[PDB]
Amino acid sequence: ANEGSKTLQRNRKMAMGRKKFNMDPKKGIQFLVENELLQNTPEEIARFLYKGEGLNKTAIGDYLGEREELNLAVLHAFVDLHEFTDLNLVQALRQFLWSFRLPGEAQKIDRMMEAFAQRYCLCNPGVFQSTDTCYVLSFAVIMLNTSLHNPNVRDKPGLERFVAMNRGINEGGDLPEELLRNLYDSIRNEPFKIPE
Repeated sequence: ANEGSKTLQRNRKMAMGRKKFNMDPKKGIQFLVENELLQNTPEEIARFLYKGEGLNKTAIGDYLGEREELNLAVLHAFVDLHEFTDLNLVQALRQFLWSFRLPGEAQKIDRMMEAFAQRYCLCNPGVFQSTDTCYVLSFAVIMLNTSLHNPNVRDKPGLERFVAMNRGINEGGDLPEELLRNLYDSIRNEPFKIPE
């Protein structure tokens, strides 16, 4: 009756909500929330982003990286959706970066990678003694990926160099070379793939 008719309109409005989001994230979410298609909670918005169905990955990245209190709360709920226990850093990063595309702005990326590092360290408490180590190492992996796989960059970091640039970041000590090698191999053999 009404329910069937209601479900139809809801589904189409949902689709519209998705198109609106892809144009302007905050507007999409507001349309969805106001039409009771989505609860306006950090957890439920994050789940929506995590599922990602019909969502432009650049848009998701844009939303998650905003300064606003809710966007920050969504970002933390979003990374909390990820279970990184016993994944190595590259595997964890790979999964995290599949669900969005990084925003251009430095401040936005910062908040996103900081949320990632906190979650990874929480999921793997023995591994790092600080989120700083995780953060910096995550960007070393991202740079190595880019360094390796961008034509413009003309001398590839070899394993020896990679190990070298990361000295001292493990609370004044180094990372186990074996860890650095695993990361290096992981990235060389399966490079990060831009999200589709």
